[PDB]
Amino acid sequence: IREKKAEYFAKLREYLEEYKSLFVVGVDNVSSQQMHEVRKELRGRAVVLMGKNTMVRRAIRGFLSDLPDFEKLLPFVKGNVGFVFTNEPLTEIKNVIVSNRVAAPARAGAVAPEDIWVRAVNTGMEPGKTSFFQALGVPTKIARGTIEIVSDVKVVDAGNKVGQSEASLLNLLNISPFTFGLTVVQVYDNGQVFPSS
Amino acid sequence: NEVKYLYLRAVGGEVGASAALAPKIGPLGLSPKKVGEDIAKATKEFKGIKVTVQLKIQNRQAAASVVPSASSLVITALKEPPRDRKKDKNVKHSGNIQLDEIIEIARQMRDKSFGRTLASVTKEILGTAQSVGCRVDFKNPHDIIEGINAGEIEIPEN
Amino acid sequence: MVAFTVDQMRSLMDKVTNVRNMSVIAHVDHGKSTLTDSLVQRAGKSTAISLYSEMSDEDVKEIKQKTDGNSFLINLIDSPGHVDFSSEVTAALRVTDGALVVVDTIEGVCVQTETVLRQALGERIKPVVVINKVDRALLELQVSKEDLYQTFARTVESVNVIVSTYADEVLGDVQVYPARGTVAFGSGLHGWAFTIRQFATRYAKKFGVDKAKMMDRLWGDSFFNPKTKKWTNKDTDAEGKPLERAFNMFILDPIFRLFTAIMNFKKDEIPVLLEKLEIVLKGDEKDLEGKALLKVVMRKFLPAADALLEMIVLHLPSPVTAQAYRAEQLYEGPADDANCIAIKNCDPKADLMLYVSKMVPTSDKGRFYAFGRVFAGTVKSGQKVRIQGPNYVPGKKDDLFIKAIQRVVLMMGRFVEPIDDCPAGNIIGLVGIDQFLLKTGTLTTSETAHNMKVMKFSVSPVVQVAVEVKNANDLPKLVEGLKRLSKSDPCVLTYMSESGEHIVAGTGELHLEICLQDLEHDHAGVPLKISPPVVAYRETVESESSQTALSKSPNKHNRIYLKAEPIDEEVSLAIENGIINPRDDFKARARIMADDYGWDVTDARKIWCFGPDGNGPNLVIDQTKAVQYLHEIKDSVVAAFQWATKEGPIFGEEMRSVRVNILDVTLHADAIHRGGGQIIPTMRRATYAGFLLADPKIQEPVFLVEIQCPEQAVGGIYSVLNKKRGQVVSEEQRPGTPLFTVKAYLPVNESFGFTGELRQATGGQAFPQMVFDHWSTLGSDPLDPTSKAGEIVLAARKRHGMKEEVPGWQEYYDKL
RNA sequence: UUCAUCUAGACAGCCGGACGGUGGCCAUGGAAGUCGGAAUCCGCUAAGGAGUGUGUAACAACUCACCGGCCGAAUGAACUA
Ligand SMILES: CO[C@H]1[C@@H](O)[C@H](O)[C@H](OC[C@@]23C[C@@H]4[C@H](C)CC[C@H]4[C@@]4(C=O)C[C@@H]2C[C@H](C(C)C)[C@@]34C(=O)O)O[C@@H]1C
Ligand SMILES: Nc1nc2c(ncn2[C@@H]2O[C@H](COP(=O)(O)OP(=O)(O)O)[C@@H](O)[C@H]2O)c(=O)[nH]1
Ligand SMILES: [Mg+2]
Ligand SMILES: [Mg+2]
Repeated sequence: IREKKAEYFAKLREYLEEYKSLFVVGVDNVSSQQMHEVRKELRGRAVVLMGKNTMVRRAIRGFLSDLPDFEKLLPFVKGNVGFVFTNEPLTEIKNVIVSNRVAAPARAGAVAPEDIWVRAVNTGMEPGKTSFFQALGVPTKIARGTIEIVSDVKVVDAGNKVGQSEASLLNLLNISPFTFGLTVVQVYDNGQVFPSS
Repeated sequence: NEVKYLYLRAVGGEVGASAALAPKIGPLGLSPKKVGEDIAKATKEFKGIKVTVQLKIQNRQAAASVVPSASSLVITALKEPPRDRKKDKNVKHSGNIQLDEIIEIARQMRDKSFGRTLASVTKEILGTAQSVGCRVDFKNPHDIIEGINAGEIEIPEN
Repeated sequence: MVAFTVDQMRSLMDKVTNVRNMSVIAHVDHGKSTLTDSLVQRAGKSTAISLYSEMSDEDVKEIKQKTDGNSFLINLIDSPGHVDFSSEVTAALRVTDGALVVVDTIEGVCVQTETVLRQALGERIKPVVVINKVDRALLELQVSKEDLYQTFARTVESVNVIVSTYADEVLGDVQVYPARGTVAFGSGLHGWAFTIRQFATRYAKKFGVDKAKMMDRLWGDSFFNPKTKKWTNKDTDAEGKPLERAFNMFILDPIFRLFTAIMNFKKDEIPVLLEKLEIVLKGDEKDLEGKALLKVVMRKFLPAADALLEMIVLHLPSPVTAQAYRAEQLYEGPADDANCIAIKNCDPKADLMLYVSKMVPTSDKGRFYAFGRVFAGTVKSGQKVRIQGPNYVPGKKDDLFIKAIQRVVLMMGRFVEPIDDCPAGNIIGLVGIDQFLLKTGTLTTSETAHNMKVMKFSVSPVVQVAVEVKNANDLPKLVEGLKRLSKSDPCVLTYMSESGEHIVAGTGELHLEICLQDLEHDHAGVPLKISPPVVAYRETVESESSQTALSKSPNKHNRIYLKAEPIDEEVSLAIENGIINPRDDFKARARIMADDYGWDVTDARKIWCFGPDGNGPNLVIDQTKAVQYLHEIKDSVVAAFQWATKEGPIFGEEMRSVRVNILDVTLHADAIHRGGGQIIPTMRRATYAGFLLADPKIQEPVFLVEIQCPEQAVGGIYSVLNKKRGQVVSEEQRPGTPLFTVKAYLPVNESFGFTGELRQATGGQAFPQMVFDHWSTLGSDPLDPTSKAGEIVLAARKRHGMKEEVPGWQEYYDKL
C-alpha cells in the first residue's frame, strides 16, 4: 500500500518538474471510454494523471520545500479533478480537452437538466416499439412502415429525474441531453496558476 | 443515401444460414442469399474462424467488409487445417505463430486499439493468443509479455 | 325485419350489391355476442343472421363502393373468440368479406383479438374496429374524459400496429382510424355506439359547420378553444389552464354529462338535458331511475343498431367489390382461366362455384344441411352439380361426384327457409348433399373447375385422448357418433391408433372436453370413458449379439445359430418409403444397399424376407456357408421372422431396425423332421435370443412440432421444452413480423398436456402443430424394471396381462 | 484472542466512473462477463473480474467487485466463553 502511495508521489514529482504547464481538469460525469479517448488524443502532446485528492495534496505539501510554487495549486485540488501536464501551446491542449465530448444517453435516475421533448417526426423505428411510446403517452402512427410521433410531447420536465420508461424511449430515439467532457478549473504554468477563461 | 450499419459473426469461410441472416438485414429489403454469399467471400481466407462482418446498408447495398477480430486474425494466422465441425467437437487450437506474425496482427489492430506503443498492442494480441491457449515461439504469450516488460523482445515499432 | 316475406328476402338475395356478409371477431368476452344481438334486436356454432337496414341518399353518395338502391341486407356471423375454436372463425372468414373487430376498452387488444385480427389479415380481410364496454370505462374505472380518450388512442394504435405489421402489400391503406370513420365506440350491452362521423353529422344540424373536415378535427389533437372562436392545432397553454381537445369537449362531454346526471339522480336536471338531447319518452318510462334510465336514454340518443350498421354499409365491402382482390388467393390455379376470373366478375350467370363450409345440424340425426357462400352463377333447387374433393386431382377420376341438389335453404336464427335459387355472392344452405363430401370442398357445374382453397387454419388437432364404450354391444353407436361429429365439428380429428384405440383429437383442453361431452351425451348417446392414449413403441437392438443365439428343435434334430444387428435408421427409412421394396429384385435392389447404404452386396443379395407385415423395416440375412437343405426351411424361417417381428419379446410390439443374420443351421435329412412345426418355433426362439443378447432397447415415436410464438413467449417455449425433454431444433423469424417459428422434436410420451403447459407458459400466444416424424431409440435399458425405458415396458406387461419379469436370454436359448 | 484498515483519509452512508483488445477459447439450436468446461492475459489505467448479481432466446439494459467525489477518527473480520 505505502509502496504504491510512494510510487504515486514519485510520479507526481516527475510530472511536476518535467512539464512546465498543467491543467486542472474536472472529470465529473466523464466516463472511462472518454478518458481513454482523451489519453489517446493528448498522447505525444500531453499526459493525464489522476489520483486521490488527499494523496495529491499531501504529496504536494511534502514537495513544497523544493517547489513552493504549487502552494497556489493546492487550493484547486477539490472535487473530481485531475492533472493534464503538457509541453505544448496552452490553447491547443485546452481546445482538445474541451473538444472531446460525449452525448451520454439518458440513464434513469439522473436529474434531467432541461425539459425533454419529443417532436412530430417519423422516427424510422420498427412498429413493434410502439409499447414505449404508449407507456410514455406519446401519440404515434405507423407511416411508411415506421413509427411517427404524431404530436409534440414533453416527456419529462426540467428538474424531476428521468424515469425508467422515459429513459427507454430516450435511448430508443437517440435523445440525449447530457454532454460530458473534461472541464478546466485552472491552469498551472511556470510557477503561475491562472484561470482558464 | 442513408448509411445503415450492422454486424454479424458468421463462421469463417462457412456459408451463413438464412435463419441467421434474414432477421437482421431482411427489413431493409436485401436477399439473405446474396448477403450470405458476400460473408463467405469476405471470410474466404478466414475459413474456419468466425469474424465480425461490417455491413453498410447504403440504399440497400451489400457491402460486406470483415471487421478484424483479434481472435479471428490470431487463429487464421495459426493457419490450422480447416476446423471441421463435423470431424470432431471441441476443436483445440495450438498454432505457433511467430513473433513477427503477432506484430503484424498488432499493426492491423493498433488503429482500432488503445495501447500506447506498438509494443503495448503486441501485448494485447499476445493476451488474446494466451486466451486461445496456443503455443507461440515455443513459449507462453504471458512469458512473452514478461519479456517485453523486462525489455527483452525489442519491438519493431512501425 | 319482422318476417317481412319469403319472396321479399328472395329479392334481397337477388340484389348482389346491398348485401354484406361479414363476421364479428374479438377476444373471449369482449362483447361480440352482445353487439351482434343488439344488431339483430331490431331485426325481429356460426349461423348467419339477417338484418334489414334503410339508408339515405347522402350517405349512399358517401360510399366508395359500386352500388345501386337505398336499402341494405346484413348477413352477420358470430364467430367464436376462444383459441380452441380458432377454425370456426376461419371458416366464417373464408365465407365472409368484412370483419368487425370488437376490442374491449378496459382490457385493450388481448391475445385472442390479436390472433383473430392476424387471421383476418392473412385472409386480407379489411377490418373495422369497435371499442366496447365504454360504459364499463365510465362506471368502473371512472375515467374523466382524457384517460378515456388516451385509452381509445392506445387501442387504435395497437390495432394499427397489428394491421401495419400483417397487411399484405395489396392494400396498404387498410390501417384503421376513427378519423376515417372505421373505428366506433360504444356499449354493446347497453345498446349505444357512435362514430365521430356520426357526431360531425349530428352537429351540422345545429351549428351549420362543415362535415367534410370536422370529422378529422373531432379526433386527435384539435382544440376548438372557446372564448376565442378558433380551431387551434396545439395546446398553446390556453394562456393558463390548458384547454381540452375537440373529442372530449364535443363527443365525450355530453356523454359524460348524461352519465353524471342520470347516475347522480338529479331529477330536476334529467328532463332538461334529455330535452336538450332530443329524446322521446313513454307512458311509464318517465318513471325510470338510474342504472337503467341512462341505458334507455343512450339507446335512444345513440343507437348502436345505426352506428354499427352505417360503418358496415360504408367501409365493409360488398361481394361484387371484394371478391376481386381475394380470388387470386382463394384459387391456387393460375390467374388466366375462366373459372378464376368468374369469381372476380361475381357474375350470377357463369359456371357455378359454391363452397360448402359447415355441416349444420337439422334437428334430425343424419341430414346435415350444407352451409355455404355462392361465388359465381346461380344455384337452383334440383340443379346438376359436381362435388369436388379437398385432394381431388382434376386430371383423372378422383373425389368428384355426379349427384345433384335437393332443395335450396336460407338459414336464419334457427329456422330454414326453403328457396329455389340464389345468385352469386350470397349465403345459403344446400339440402341433399354433403353425405358425399367429407369435410369441405366446392360444388361446381364446370368440367375444368379447379377447386378453391382448402380453408387452412392456424390451429390443429394436438390434444389426443382415447375413448371406449363400456357396453361393447353399443360400439356401433360409439363409432356412429364418432364419425357424426368428425364432420359437424371441422377441426376434430379421429382415427385408430397403432394400438387399437379410438383417438379423439382436438385443438385444446376446452375444445376436446366439448367434443368428448358431445360423444358421451348427444352425438353417440352411450356412456363411454376416456384415457390417455397408449404410446405404441418399437423394439430394436443397439449392439451386435455378443454371443451366437442358438435354438434346437422340439425333436432336437435341427439347430439354428444366428446373431442380431442394428439396421441403420437410413436403411429403415429406405424400407418404409420404398427405396428398398420387398417386391424388388435382388442384385438390383441389393446394388442400392451396396452403393448407397454401406451394405455388403453379398448380404444385401442374401435377404430372405422383410418384417413385420411382410414389408417392414426388419431384415433376415443368410450368413451361412454350404448347408445341405437350407432352401427347404426358407418358408418356415420367413414365417417365424414375421412372428418375431410382429410380436417382439419385450412387450409384443413390432420390431424395428433389426437385422437377423442366420450364421448356421443344422437340419435333419428327412423333410418330415424339418417341417414347419420343427423350424418355426426354433427360428422364432433363436431370433428372440438374438434380440435379448444384442443389447435390447425400445424406440418411441417422436412428434415434430412447430410453434408460431412471438419474442415474449419464446422463453416459455424453451421452458416447456426443456421441462418435457424436448430438443430445440430450429428458430426463425418471419420477414417483417415479430411472430417467431420454433421447430422441435417432442417425444410422444411426454406430449400429453403439453399444449396446455405451453399455452400456460406463453399466455396462449404459442400456436403449436404436431405430426409424427420418426422413432428415437431410448438410451436406457428396457429390461431393468426401474430404468427410464424399463417402466413403460412394465406398464405394457400389466396392461396386456402378461407376466412382470421379462423372459431372460437363457430362455429361447438351448445350451450348446 | 488473533489478524487486518486507518489524517498518504479508514468503516458505513450519498454521488461519479465501472472501459478497450473482446461476440477471449471451446462447445451450444442460441450463450455477447453471468446454463456450462478451461484459461484467469494485456492496455488505458485513479479503476475495473475475460466478471458479483438481476435480466434476454441471444441482445440490450441495470448492479456489484475495483477506483474516485463528500465527511472526518477511528473501524472491520474470524474466533473464544
Ligand atoms: C393428422 O394427425 C395425425 C398426425 O399428425 C399425428 O402425428 C398423429 O399421431 C398419432 C401417432 C402416430 C405415430 C406413428 C404412426 C407411429 C406411432 C404412432 C403414435 C404412437 O402410438 C405416435 C403418434 C401419437 C399416436 C398415439 C399416441 C395415439 C400415434 C399413433 O397413431 O398410434 O396421427 C394423426 C393421425
Ligand atoms: N358493461 C358492459 N358489459 C358488457 C358489454 N358487452 C358485453 N358485456 C358483458 O360481457 C358478458 C358476456 O359478453 P358476451 O358478449 O356474451 O361475450 P362474447 O362471446 O365475446 O360475445 C355479458 O354478461 C355482458 O354483461 C358492454 O358494452 N358493457
Ligand atoms: Mg360468444
Ligand atoms: Mg444468460
